[PDB]
Amino acid sequence: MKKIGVILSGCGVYDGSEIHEAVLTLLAISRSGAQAVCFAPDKQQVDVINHLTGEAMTETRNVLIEAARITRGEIRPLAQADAAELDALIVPGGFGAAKNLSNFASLGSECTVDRELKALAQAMHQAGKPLGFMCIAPAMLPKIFDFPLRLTIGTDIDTAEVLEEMGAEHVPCPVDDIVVDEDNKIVTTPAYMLAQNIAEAASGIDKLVSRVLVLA
Amino acid sequence: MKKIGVILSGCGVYDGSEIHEAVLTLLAISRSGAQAVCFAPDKQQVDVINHLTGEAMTETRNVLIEAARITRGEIRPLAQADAAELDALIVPGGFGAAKNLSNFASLGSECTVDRELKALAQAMHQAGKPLGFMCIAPAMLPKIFDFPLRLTIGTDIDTAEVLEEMGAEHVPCPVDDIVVDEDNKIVTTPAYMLAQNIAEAASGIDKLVSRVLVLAE
Repeated sequence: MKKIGVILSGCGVYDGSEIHEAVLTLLAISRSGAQAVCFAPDKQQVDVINHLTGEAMTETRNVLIEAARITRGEIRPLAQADAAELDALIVPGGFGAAKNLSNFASLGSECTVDRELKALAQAMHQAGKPLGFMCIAPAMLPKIFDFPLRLTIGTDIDTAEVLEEMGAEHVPCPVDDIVVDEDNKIVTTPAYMLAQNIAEAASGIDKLVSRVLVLA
Repeated sequence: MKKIGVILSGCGVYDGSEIHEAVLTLLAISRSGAQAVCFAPDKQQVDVINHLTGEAMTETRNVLIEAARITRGEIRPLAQADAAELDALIVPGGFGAAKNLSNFASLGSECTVDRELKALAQAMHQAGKPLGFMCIAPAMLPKIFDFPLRLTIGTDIDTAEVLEEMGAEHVPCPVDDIVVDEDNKIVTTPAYMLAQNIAEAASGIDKLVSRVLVLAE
């Protein structure tokens, strides 16, 4: 039974993990007979967004407490993740990826990544285990790995430019396909960077999870 | 495309809509070539639960603002739902169904259902449009319709008895099947009342969505 670590960043596209992407990732893992082992950093969200209006709210929420809603409570602090107990790592998207897992949303090419996440992904890569990042999550890759990688965030020219400025080789990719850095076993897919509906998002995520499991 | 109204009650199993059930419902609607039209009542949730610990929190949240998370902002107040603009209605589960869409959680067989939801369900049924309820959501049916209905919440002995006490014909049903009251076009399935994992929940939910869509066609 393969164990796939799934890293969340809250519960909702604007301040945490993209709910559809996280649930579709869990569905693909389950359908394939693998076990999803979910984590999230135990810290306060950088903000709380009203998803009906798009505006910031005057309240505070904890990343892990909120991410527990997506997993029905089956989640642990990211501090408890151990690369030796996992076969693959997948990071769904959502703005939380650029706000809580890193500060890419505010720093761009000068951002930094959550230290527990960075250490975990580096340990996974040193053991030859596959990583899967989607939507805006791939933007952290050039800050986790100090070596070039072929990746994709879809087709957005400005975002693509920022990734190239960070040293990555951006590869344009439609919503129903993936980009793989074969030598480093890193799989990326655009998901909601381009998906026009949930079925579209699911086609790319299903392909990403499948490739990650094969690599595992 | 058929317009399928999806009613949400918050964002999370313990104090709103079951997130996997709501997303799997949207996935099946979208994959089947139909259009999801989402709503939630604009009112404060009865409670806020820390899903890591299961403990009640000392904060308050709005059902609609939280349900907007599941729908990427694509949702309206339940007051704006118009039966004439919809072809079918589906209510995902989660404890929010028993707390925000009704007070089944605290009143059981003496509960009442959100007035807007009841009215919208009655209007759809009067027009011969199908309804789909899953998990604990079918517990509201005896309080929406004043005639016996064939439905299921799975196999829970206690809950089944409460439904029979409310006048329903409770039909034991596994996670991968559905129960349909054919004369009234009502489709129910257990989802997380029994699912052990998300693939199991998806199996029953896809069957319910497919039957609702056939009934709407």
